[PDB]
Amino acid sequence: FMNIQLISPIDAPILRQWAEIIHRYWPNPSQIRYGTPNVFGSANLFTPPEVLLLPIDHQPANVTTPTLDFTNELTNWRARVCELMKNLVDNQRYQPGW
Amino acid sequence: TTDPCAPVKAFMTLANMMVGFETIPMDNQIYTQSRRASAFSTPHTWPRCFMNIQLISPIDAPILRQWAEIIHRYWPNPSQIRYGTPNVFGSANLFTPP
Amino acid sequence: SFRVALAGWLYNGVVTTVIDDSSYPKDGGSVTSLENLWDFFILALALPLTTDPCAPVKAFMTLANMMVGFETIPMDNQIYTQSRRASAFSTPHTWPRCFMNIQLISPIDAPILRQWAEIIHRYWPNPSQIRYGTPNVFGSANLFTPP
Amino acid sequence: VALLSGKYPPDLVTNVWYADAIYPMYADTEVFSNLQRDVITCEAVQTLV
Amino acid sequence: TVTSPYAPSVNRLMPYRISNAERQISQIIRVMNIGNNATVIQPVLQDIS
Amino acid sequence: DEADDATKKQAKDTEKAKAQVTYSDTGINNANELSRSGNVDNEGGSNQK
Amino acid sequence: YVRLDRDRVPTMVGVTRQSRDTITQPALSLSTTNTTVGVPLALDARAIT
Amino acid sequence: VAVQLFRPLQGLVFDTQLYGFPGTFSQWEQFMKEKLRVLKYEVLRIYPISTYNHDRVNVFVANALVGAFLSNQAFYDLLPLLIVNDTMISDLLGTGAALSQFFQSHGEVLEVAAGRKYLQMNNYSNDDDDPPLFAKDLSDYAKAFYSDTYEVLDRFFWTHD
Repeated sequence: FMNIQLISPIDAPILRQWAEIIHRYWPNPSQIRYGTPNVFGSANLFTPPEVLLLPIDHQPANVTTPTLDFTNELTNWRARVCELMKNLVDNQRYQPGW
Repeated sequence: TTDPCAPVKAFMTLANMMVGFETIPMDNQIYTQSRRASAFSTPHTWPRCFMNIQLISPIDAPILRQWAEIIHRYWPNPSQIRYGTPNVFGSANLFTPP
Repeated sequence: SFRVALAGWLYNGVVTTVIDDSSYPKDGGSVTSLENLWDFFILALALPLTTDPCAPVKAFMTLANMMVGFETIPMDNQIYTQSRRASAFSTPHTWPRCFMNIQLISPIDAPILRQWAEIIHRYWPNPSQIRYGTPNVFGSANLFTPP
Repeated sequence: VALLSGKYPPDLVTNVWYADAIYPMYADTEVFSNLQRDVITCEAVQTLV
Repeated sequence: TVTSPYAPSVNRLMPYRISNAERQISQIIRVMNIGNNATVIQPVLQDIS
Repeated sequence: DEADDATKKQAKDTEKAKAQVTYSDTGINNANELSRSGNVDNEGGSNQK
Repeated sequence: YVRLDRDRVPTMVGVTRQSRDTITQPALSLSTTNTTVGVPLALDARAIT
Repeated sequence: VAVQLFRPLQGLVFDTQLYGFPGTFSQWEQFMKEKLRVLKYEVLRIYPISTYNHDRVNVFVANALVGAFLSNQAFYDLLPLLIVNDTMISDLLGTGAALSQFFQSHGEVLEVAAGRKYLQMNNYSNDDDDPPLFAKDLSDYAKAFYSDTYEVLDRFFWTHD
């Protein structure tokens, strides 16, 4: 899993694609800068004052009338999972079984 | 319908169905490929993609390009017909010739 | 309310007439709502008849509040934000520098707010004065004012 | 299920929605009350030492 | 948004503001109480939920 | 209290239960305004007795 | 009255008892405790319009 | 196996699947040539060259416009901001005209995402003699915080992790 090249691209193609997807399209952190340190203190430790950390990325909304879009990281994740499953279901070693 | 925005509302009606299947560039963030098709009722809201047909890429999104071409080509053409008589009744119509 | 508006002009020095909060848009408001648009219209036509030191600031800042998320204006400090209620602008020390100087409002990012600010700075009613009573035989109880 | 199913109100604006939802919670005093408890704890530890 | 008066005032006593070392010490003590119990930390997650 | 009393009496003057002109609950924050009462004497003390 | 000249907008009104050639305890009159110039009064924008 | 992107083409911040590049150098070259030729005519239409010839161009706005058009995402808003009035950071601060993925406003410092410098084709197989891409072929390798003064940047990074 650490070194993707160990997985053979000709014997484990689908699992190789899964590992590549994990490495490329996994969520990445961000920060949001909460609170005020003037009146209240900075009770956070191991981190700079006045900040969170998030498991996923953050892009502030530019408009106040939200409407649907698919230009999203957690949507790309789902799309990649769906494409991986499609590749799984159309495979010469697995297609004729259905 | 006599609404002067039916040509753009038809294109937006098709575009809103396949959101994420094919995407086209659409002006501001507020009026987007997912914005309700009935909100395009004014000339200022006509997308530049619908104005200049070349903006729709015919590789990833051929269906939208073909639909825009069909709208631009096969939309009905206005005409006229003579009516009434001005000899005794007179012509009460205005902004148009009698 | 209309008659007390005229009555308070004489007694500005001890009582100042302002507009109640309920007359403003209910929840800050937005220009996407017809009710909020009509509330702003009523506010705009009702504000000038008040003996409030800062009426134009409230008048401009109401539209600035409603138009959050559609067009922005430069702010002087990070403590405040465009989306702050116009009822809090009751003191001269809270006049935004963008409202003071129109040149800071960028026309590309605020075509409507710049026009509203220009309208307020141009067509706000000018104060005046009128001669009343008789000073020679009745004297005058006028202070901070010629008798 | 939460990821695959989720919808907004038919037409909402975030500024008004949050100006309505957050206002009730910003009228209490618990946050200001906990700081005095923190002071007393930090005083008592040093007094004990 | 909140509002504050702008006028001469009668003096008031509000000792709420504290430093950062006291906050850090209190946070350390709160982490201490939690330990590995896991029955103390469930209610707070419920509360934020 | 006297501001609220004047607000009440304005409604009686105007014949309607509710009031349009209100001397209370206006938007302006006046937490510093003071009126003369019997709580304080002439020298800055308190008239408890 | 001033329209937009913020540099000359009135903000306080007070009454003093002492002569100008003396220094004593500063006893501000109660008229200075209002955020505005005087007592706040509320109207109805709907009624005015 | 790979190409290097210069000034106008910088700013591709999304995944390569969204762009849908052909994957072959000749086909990719023709496709990009056609796309830029299409975009140039719109840029001409809004800004004629007879009038605007020596006016300076916001490189941030140019990169954002190119990336938005190639990603089919709301390019028309950035076009009024193409010309520079006073300064790049000053003109780009507080606008909110484009997506927050391209550039963002944090007080008086401007944070601009860094686009891909290298782009690899299908022939890239991590070979022994393949060019080193230096991890610049990914969408989120680095972020740039632009400001006029270094002291303001230090003050900003005091709180930022």
